[PDB]
Amino acid sequence: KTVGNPIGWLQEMCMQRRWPPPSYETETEVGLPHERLFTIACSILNYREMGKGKSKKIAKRLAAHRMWMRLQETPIDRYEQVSKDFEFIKI
Amino acid sequence: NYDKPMLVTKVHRELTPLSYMEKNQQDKTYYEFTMSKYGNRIGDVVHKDKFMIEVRDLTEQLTFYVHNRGKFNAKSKAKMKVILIPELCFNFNFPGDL
Amino acid sequence: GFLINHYYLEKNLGYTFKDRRYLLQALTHPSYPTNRITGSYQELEFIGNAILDFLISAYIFENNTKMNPGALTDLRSALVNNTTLACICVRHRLHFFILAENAKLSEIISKFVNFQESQGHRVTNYVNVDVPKALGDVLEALIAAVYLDCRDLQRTWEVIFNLFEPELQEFTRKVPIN
Amino acid sequence: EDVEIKPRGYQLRLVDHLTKSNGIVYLPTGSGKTFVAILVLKRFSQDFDKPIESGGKRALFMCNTVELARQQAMAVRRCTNFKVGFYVGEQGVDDWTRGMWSDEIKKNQVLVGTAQVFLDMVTQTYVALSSLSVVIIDECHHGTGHHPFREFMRLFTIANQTKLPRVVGLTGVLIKGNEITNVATKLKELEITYRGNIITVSDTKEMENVMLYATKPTEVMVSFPHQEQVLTVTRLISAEIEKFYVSLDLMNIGVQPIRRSKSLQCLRDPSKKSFVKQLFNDFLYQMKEYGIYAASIAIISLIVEFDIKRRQAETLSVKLMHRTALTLCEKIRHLLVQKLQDMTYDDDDDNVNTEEVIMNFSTPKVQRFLMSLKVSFADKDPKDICCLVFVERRYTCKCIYGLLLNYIQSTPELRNVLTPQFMVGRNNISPDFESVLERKWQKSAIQQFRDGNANLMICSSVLEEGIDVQACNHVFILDPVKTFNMYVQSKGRARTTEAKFVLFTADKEREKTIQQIYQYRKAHNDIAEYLKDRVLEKTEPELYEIKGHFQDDIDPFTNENGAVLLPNNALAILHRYCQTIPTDAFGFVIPWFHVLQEDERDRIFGVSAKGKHVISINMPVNCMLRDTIYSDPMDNVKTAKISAAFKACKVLYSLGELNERFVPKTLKERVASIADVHFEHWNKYGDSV
Amino acid sequence: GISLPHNVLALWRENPEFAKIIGPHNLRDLALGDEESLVKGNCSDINYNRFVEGCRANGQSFYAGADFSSEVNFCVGLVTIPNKVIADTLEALLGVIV
RNA sequence: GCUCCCGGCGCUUCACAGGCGCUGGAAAAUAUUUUCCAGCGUCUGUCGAGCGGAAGGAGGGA
Repeated sequence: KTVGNPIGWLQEMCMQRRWPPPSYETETEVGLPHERLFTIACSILNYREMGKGKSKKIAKRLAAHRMWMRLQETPIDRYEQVSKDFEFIKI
Repeated sequence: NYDKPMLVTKVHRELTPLSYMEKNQQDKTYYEFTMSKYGNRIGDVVHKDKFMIEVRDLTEQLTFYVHNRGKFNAKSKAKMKVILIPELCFNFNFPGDL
Repeated sequence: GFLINHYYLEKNLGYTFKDRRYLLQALTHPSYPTNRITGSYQELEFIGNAILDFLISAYIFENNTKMNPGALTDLRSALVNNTTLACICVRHRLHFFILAENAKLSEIISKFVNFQESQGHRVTNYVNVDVPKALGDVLEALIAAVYLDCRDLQRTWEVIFNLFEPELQEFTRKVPIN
Repeated sequence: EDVEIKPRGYQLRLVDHLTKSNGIVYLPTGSGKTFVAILVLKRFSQDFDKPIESGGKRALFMCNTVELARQQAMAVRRCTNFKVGFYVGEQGVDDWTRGMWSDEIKKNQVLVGTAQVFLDMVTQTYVALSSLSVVIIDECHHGTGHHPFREFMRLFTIANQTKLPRVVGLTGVLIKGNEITNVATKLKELEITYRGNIITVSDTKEMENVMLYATKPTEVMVSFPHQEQVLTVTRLISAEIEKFYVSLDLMNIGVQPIRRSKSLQCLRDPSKKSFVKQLFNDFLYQMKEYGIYAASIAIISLIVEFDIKRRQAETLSVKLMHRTALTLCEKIRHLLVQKLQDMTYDDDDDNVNTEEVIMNFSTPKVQRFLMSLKVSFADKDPKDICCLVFVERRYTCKCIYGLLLNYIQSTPELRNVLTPQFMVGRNNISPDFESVLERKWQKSAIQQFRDGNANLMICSSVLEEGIDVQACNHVFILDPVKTFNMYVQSKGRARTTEAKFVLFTADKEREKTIQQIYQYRKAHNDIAEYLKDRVLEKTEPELYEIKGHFQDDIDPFTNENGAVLLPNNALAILHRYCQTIPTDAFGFVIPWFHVLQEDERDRIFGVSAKGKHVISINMPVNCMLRDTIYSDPMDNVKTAKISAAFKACKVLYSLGELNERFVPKTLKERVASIADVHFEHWNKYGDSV
Repeated sequence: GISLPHNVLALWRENPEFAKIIGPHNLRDLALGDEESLVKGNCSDINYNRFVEGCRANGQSFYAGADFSSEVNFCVGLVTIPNKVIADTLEALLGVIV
């Protein structure tokens, strides 16, 4: 549901209001090198939202999205079986 | 998953879905067993109060010269009586005896 | 810095060195990577083999005049055998100072020294456990190191006789024939 | 109404074009591509009989892999009257001397072998490029970067220009990777790497004649749903493997060689532990991808592999580590078997129970694959079906092979139609699930598939390239296609009429895989049209661009004898030399490569090495070099390492350790260099040392 | 009521030098449609040319010199019998006459 | 066992290109809009370098 640039909007809502610019902090880098999961934190005055992503890119983006809509809110046991009606679709 | 053709022997007018299985599944009906096994594949059963059928499997061999000697356990072989809902099985117009 | 328990090794060997780099070359296995100031022991062992063989042959020729030349050459081959050198090296605890970085070689040396301790440092029958050539080669290397440091075949002979006295005495009473 | 095959019009046209001017022939894989090679081989056979000393010449057929070399050697042997030789690293070519190479070339008219063998052949002055009438390159798309084909082509820039051989490139696909965009520059670079332009069939009748041996099989898509939820037993096994990794990180095996990253910034775990970690990670991947039954087969494969490694282990600590790994694998297998057995309450008929548990304990990918396999080979003739299954990972081949064995001996209709078989590339996997010390089965998987004993092949990109396989009606690409050449060549594998090409992709990646296939097809069309409209009178690249293509790398070194030391071969030669120096089993130590720090680099090289990387190499203690040869300041680490190896080899040659051919001196040359001074008196008695 | 296509049969029987190279893998190229298998009676020109070219190319691949008779003999009516069976059937005819 | 080669995938760090978001400065127009410039952060793409798993190939050597 993050259709656009959430952190551009985040900086927008912050420093229209003469609020301090959003600070970004890279907290943890966990996992194997081929599956590293990165943790970016965003702090804006007393509010801080967490960002998890497979890359620092998407982690920071999602952290800023959390900051952004938080700024607005607060002003099996079984593999599923497959049907047999499958066909060979031409490509 | 067993797509082999089979032969229908008799149809049971008195029988109908939602009827209790005669052996080992008295608490299990044909209708609910069919759902619990292939509901995502069949969706639903239509014509629920009509008759059903009884089918028997055909041999897959094509050479009948040598005697098929073995301990078949004929009673155990006949134990698995197969009762099928008609509209869930594809029906040929081909006679079975032929 | 390379030489730890220096006095221990010098006391067991029976020689005190004036120039320690010969000892470093003697104890340097080719697999040891961090020694970049002096070559391995193969050069030293090449000379030491001939020196030890000649000295042993000279002693057995001078003293063992009773036995026939066939027994003399059998005794010579037995005294300079790599197995005998390995037992002598283990008995004097010279394997503690070998500079090597091979896991398989270290395990082989440990197994052989355990087996030797099981026999009480006694030369058994030509020994079911493999014998590493490293012990014999390093022993020959320190022999050549003594020779090069002292430049005196008499002192080298004193060292070799001090090392070989039990084996010399035992092998002069019975000849190991295989 | 005849048996012998006559050359076609397009083949004759290609041969006539090749004889006057060199180039690359781009034809679909099959009999035409090798027939044209045989024809151009025959056309350059004027000077085969005459010896080299009398102005004779030879023909060189250099391949990519040993099996393709043997294959083409047998083909040319059985199709031509020439006598051909087979020269690969398995023949022990390294210890071959001057005289017995000379009689070897004297014997055979055509030399067939791998690229590296002929590269070291030429670089050691065993033959000259003037001594080869024509050279044949098949699978020329491999000749990029530092591949031996490109080094062999680089050798052409040093030898005499007026006495160069004829270069011919055989390929079924021109592009190797995914650089499908901007075809023109890629094709120009490929043509510049060799010394000719690409030629292909143009007339409609020519295309139709080509069509008689190639095929465009129908390609179809088999969608299966993709789900993310996982079983609890998978979580338990993952936790067990994580705990075992924690325990193994402090296993404390004996001292091991230091392993580092490819560019030497970052440290590595010891190779022995990395092997175990790789095996368990591969097993985890297969468990996540194919299902619980697949994990049950893969854990048996891991049991066999760990048992083999423990048997081959030499140290007690290594045996203990492998015993712990085997204990984990047995525990995992027991857990998987327990999970499988908690379904038998459904019925008692085991024949259908096996099929039902297989279909219930596999991901929708495997279930759809099995349904497609059943509906495609329901009740057909085993002699009539011949199909390949392509998967990515090596262990996926074995796992799917075992699962397919069980499924085949689980369903009545597929019981007597399909005989599965599998093979993988180098670092072969044990094809046995019981870890028996020795088996009496000797027929190779590819030989069984060729002979018709097995009709179902599960291969991992091995059969995409090189090996000849009879025309296959069905080709199942179970794993997603990754490269353009893989797609093209797997599509060309289904070479029979009306053949079926099957793609297995999940629902969420349907758009992306359709777009990828569309880009592949459009790349093929641009290749065709670029080869179509382009016209050139010179039809050969000029000298200036050929020189500019190769000047980026380090200039090679040649001595007065003509031997050439290729900088890309310098590291191989140096490691070869460090191999013959030790005189003991435990005396092997490879050179220590060290990357100099900023302060060290400044202190050594002044202000002339800012922004550049330098590599210092420490030769082992035994060797004569103890001067810590320093590489020149280069842009990246790989060039620095190559320069360091090159300087080390040059300084070794100046020291006489290379016998004026940049191959390490053997004992015989060392004693021959001393016979004339120490054994001079032997001559009067008719003997030499 | 069914047999191989007429054209390929004519090529197979009327060419002894060409009959030793047709194998099971070559027969896979003969995938005729409904029209060819039902009304036409023989493979089309393109299919015939492709099959002939594949059979010719058999002589240069790894299949050269192979013996495909054991798997393609039944197509043309040939069969291989041991000489012992021939002697034994002569003796069996003698025995029944006796 | 070691070394090398080819390709693809995933992340990390540098350079370039464009967009966005605004702060400030200069200008025009009627607190408002527009134009130019600087700064910060980001979004999209490209070029380098590095890390990691996976596939294939070769060679030397026992």
